[PDB]
Amino acid sequence: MQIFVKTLTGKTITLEVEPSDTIENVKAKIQDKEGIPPDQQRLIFAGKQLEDGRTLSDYNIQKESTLHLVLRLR
Amino acid sequence: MQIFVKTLTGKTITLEVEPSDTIENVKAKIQDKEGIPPDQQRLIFAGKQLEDGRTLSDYNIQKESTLHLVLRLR
Amino acid sequence: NSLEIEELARFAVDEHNKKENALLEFVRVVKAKEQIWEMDASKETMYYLTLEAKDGGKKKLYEAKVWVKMTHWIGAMNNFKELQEFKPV
Amino acid sequence: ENSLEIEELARFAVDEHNKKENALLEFVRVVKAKEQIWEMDASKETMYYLTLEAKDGGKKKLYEAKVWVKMTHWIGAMNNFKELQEFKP
Repeated sequence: MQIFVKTLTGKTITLEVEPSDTIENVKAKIQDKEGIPPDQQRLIFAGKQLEDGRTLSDYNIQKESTLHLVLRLR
Repeated sequence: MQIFVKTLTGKTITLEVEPSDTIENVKAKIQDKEGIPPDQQRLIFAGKQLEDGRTLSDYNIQKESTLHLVLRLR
Repeated sequence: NSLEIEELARFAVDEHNKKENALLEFVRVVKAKEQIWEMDASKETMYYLTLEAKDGGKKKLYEAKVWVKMTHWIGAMNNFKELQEFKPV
Repeated sequence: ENSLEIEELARFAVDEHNKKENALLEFVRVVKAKEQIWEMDASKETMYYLTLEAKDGGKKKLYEAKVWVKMTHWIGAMNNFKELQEFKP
């Protein structure tokens, strides 16, 4: 399926993923498409911080869902 | 000199640069330190979008000044 | 609400005036249309505001487009708004 | 930085704490406020340290919460990001 990842400003990218994919894999897609390192990506969904270990289905991230991305500069 | 780069959320890094240096070189420093490609970096100062061709002194970015960084997701 | 749209229109006028060193005097909001994106938490909004503003001193009609993204998660809230385009009728 | 904006930041802190720990705190009032502000030209970073009274079991108790609020505005847009940084008795 296709999901959205948006920043706080409303700039949007789209990644084709499967519910089996991991947040680490999503951040790898974001690195491949846009070039932002995964260690800088703090992903947000459903009023929760997303952990690199859990899957999209764990968070009930169905088709056409949108995640948010905040840069950390860690 | 030392300058600050913050995101819209308040995450902060510090870079050592010279007023002769260009915004392209600063964005390259951000790439080296934090890993964000310069093509994704939209740097803000004095309420202006910074052009990669001009220098820090052109925009009156004095020592210890603070810039803000917004992701572009090209 | 009409207050939040009034404030978004004053936002548009102020930011455009700062964008061109113009001095447009906000009068009122005549018509407002918006496109809204909703989700469990964030609410994305593109406002298509038709406002009245004074250019030389006499009222003129301008259409402003403001992008407003409110993102909040547990413990926090972000409110980003951005003037994306400003143009008269 | 005024008592209305502090009231709203305190209600933000109490509500977000309630959602973060599934607590049910009844906001009473803000007793003391301390703040740290950076006011760079066209930006305002603020860490609010508010000690407010709220009743957890029905009787008032005293909690200090610190909420981070960053107001970033540039020529075309403005961001208002706020984040509950700590809630503690």
